[PDB]
Amino acid sequence: AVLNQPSSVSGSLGQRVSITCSGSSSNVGNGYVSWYQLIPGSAPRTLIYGDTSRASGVPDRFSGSRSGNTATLTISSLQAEDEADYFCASAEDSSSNAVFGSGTTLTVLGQPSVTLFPPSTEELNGNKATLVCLISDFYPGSVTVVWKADGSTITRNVETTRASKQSNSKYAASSYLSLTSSDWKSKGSYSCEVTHEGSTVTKTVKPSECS
Amino acid sequence: QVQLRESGPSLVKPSQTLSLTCTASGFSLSDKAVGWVRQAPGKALEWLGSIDTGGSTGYNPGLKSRLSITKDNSESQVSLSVSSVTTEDSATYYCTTVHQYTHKRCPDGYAGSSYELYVDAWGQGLLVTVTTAPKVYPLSSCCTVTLGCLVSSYMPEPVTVTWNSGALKSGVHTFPAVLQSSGLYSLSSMVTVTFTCNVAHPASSTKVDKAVEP
Repeated sequence: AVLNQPSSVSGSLGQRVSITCSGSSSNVGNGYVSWYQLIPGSAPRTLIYGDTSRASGVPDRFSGSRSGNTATLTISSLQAEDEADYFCASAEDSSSNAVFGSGTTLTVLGQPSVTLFPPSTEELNGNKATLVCLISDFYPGSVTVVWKADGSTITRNVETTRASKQSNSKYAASSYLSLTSSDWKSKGSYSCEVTHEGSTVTKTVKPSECS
Repeated sequence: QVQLRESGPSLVKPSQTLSLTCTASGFSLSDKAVGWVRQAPGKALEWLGSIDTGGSTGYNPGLKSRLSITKDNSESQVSLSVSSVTTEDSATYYCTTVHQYTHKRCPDGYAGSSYELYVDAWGQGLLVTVTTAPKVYPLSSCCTVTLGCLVSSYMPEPVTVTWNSGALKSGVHTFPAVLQSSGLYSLSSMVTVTFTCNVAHPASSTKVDKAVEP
């Protein structure tokens, strides 16, 4: 089946935190736990194998330990680099069968711009148009996308992506307004008002004054 | 060095067999064991199976019926077969090297068994999603510079985006797609400063080149 983990944990920057992984006397009880770090966009990297041994290129800040039926990965001196999903694992009943943990979501607490695009001229030839508003490098990842047309707010055809972890421990997203070339020239101005911790960064394009 | 190249179809249809191939460059298949691990979109890593050097096979008991794994030393490749797939088997599949060892455990004076397995090296993961070709549109700003390259309406995931045949590696931010109500994805790949962005889609096997100017 699967191993127990808190699924969600939080700690502060530079401090110490611990992720528990607990199971039975047939899996964790035998005691050959492994630990893995999965950052979005990257491949899972192996961290600790056999309870306490660190793997290739793994600094000793990531320390594996075990107490009976509950293994524990402990991260010393937290960094933004460390936000990821950590999975434990041990073998059960055979050397050829593994079980994994639910995996917890590491959050580093103490850490403290959008370009707007008009539709391509080629796209309007099929009488279709797509407003692309690409937001990047904001933290944390909670943004409120509101499209504005001549002071009024747009509700139809709003398509926004959830926040996604970038390489720089920063969250980026995309939001798409799928319109037609007819009502794209109807309004006089279009605005992409994204809000991030109370601040509103606004990018604006006007159909006539852009060609 | 040592890498594991996963190769196979990024789309399959229900009640048919998904097959994948892992190409091993940097080590021998009669030296290391190979294991398969998949992650479902929103789930944990799921064990699938492993084949050691001596050709012996071992799978996740729940999926032993539907699974089968073989390899060819000459091609330095390992294969995987998941039969009678359903809409939940769509997942990212990782090719890995595993170290297996059955440690024995007798009393403190001198049977017993304590089993060890862990992943050594991880593949990159190709996401089989269980066809639609994309449409490419260049993007430029209204009146540093910012240039765009909008990929429009494609299924299934994923698409790989480069700029000028991998020669432009600077200032590029490829974005996560959106799941439109139509079920067609749309992602963009911005670049910030003769700029052609190359878009590929493994399912439809399409490769287009669209230059972008302001």
